[PDB]
Amino acid sequence: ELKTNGPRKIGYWSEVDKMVLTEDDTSGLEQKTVVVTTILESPYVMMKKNHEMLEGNERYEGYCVDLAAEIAKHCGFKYKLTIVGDGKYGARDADTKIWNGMVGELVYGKADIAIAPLTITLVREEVIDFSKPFMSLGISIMIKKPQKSK
Amino acid sequence: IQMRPDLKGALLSLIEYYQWDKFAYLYDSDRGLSTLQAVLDSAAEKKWQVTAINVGNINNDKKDETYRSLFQDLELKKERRVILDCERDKVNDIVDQVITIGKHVKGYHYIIANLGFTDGDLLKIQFGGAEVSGFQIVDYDDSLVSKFIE
Amino acid sequence: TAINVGNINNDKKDETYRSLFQDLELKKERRVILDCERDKVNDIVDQVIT
Amino acid sequence: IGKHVKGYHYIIANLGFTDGDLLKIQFGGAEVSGFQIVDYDDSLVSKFIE
Amino acid sequence: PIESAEDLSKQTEIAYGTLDSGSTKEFFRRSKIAVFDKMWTYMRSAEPSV
Amino acid sequence: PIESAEDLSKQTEIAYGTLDSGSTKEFFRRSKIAVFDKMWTYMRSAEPSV
Amino acid sequence: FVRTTAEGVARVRKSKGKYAYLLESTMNEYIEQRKPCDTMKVGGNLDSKGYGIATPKGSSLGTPVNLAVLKLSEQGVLDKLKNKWWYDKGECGAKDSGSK
Repeated sequence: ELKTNGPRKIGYWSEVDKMVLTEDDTSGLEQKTVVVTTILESPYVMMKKNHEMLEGNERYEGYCVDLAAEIAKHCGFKYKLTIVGDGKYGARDADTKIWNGMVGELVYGKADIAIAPLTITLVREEVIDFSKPFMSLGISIMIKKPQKSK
Repeated sequence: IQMRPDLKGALLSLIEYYQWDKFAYLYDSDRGLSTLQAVLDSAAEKKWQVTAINVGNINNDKKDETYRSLFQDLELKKERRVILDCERDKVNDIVDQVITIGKHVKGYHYIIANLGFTDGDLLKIQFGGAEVSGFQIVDYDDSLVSKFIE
Repeated sequence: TAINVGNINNDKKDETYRSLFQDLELKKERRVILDCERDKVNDIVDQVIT
Repeated sequence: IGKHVKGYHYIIANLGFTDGDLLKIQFGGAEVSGFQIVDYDDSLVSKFIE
Repeated sequence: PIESAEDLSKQTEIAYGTLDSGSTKEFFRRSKIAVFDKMWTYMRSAEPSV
Repeated sequence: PIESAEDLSKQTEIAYGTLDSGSTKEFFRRSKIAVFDKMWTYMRSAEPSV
Repeated sequence: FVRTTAEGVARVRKSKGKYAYLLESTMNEYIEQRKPCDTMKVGGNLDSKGYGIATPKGSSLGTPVNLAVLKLSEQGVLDKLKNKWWYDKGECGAKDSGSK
């Protein structure tokens, strides 16, 4: 092939072996597949009903899964859906003071980003950068109807 | 005793590696068409839309008028993949007019279908951006040829 | 869809011709031009009927 | 490098547009402009060029 | 229900569905009408399979 | 008595509108939601001016 | 107090309407849209909190992702996605609370 430096052997052809490539890059120009971490918590991230037959990023579905593509669409990176496996989000220890959960995998260089229902708190803002709130919420009440009649 | 190895077997393999479906095949009837018959016989077996053009019988006082009119017909289907099955001297003639009209930027991809890829001048399209492939039988990397070139 | 049907042997003629029309069936081709001599045409015509 | 196809546009800022070679980028597709002080269409210059 | 398409989409008791593959299902898919898009979002997430 | 935002658009006895220029009116404009697009199509052609 | 969140929801369902549970609105709104449709969010929220997207400090993805979230909120994508996974995918449909 003809590259910038000039002619560059890529492979050799033979009648017995056909084309045998002997590559030059490996690479090359990989950049990186952005590692994304999240928690298996409904409805944000749920394993699909046929998660075994499927594989890759489609094995999960939920709100954050749809949010994963919409974020990568306006940015242009390739995400790799990974589960923290802990699986709750940190929250650090008292005397150990080691970050755990999704926030920990960001500081310690394991993951590159984390998208999930992560509560924006002050203790988390000091170690990582938080985006603007994509979903406002708060403490609320939950009861039955009931009635039954009554 | 034919010293020239069979190139048609090697060209059919290179078209498979690049996964080409429709491409332009320029040929000259003077050198022949044994390789043209090979890509046409396999055009049905492997589903190829070959746009074969005979560039052989052309006058030398109409080179600028016929070559520029040639790539006008290669624009009806938006041809971006071209195989040059010509002599070394005729490739440089095609190469020069490709640069004049500007069909060598990022997008096009040419294949010089001869055993002399490094024989002709090709630094001309080295920085255009279009990928250029070819074949070499005189491997200047071998030590035996290096003692010969010196 | 040009095919050099000339370079064919007469012993594998039944296997090659049936292999030729299986390639012509990929495009569902219903329009064929036989540019052979009157000898090879009758050899193609007979295999078309088979 | 191929920066002369349909999309680019250059301006040669000197009084000698036709004095240099222009036929090379003439068929690339990009628009090229310039300035000329020696008007070859004047009869005074035509008598000088002859 | 009153004979009408919207009265069928307002209530979810008497369920409704189409063929799994055909011109009927593809109609509600790319339908950019408010009444029909409401029907598509239901059948798309209606469990069990309608 | 104090129903919801969706049922506010289902009846035209009690009219509704927003400010003539602001972030509130632009919300219903490009709102691709079926419930809010129905509210925008009403106020856009509501006479007199709501 | 309950051990996990799953026990808190299960405790309200067996109290015949004599026990309540306090949790975030997002998780509360989701349980309301899942069978057997026996939970309900009553009253507004008690505090003003939000979920966010976390990136390491000084990361290249930091600023662009933050600007990307505001673009989805104004284009109605965030509200659409929430409506698609809380109410569209919900089993107790938003039209189930209206007309029986």
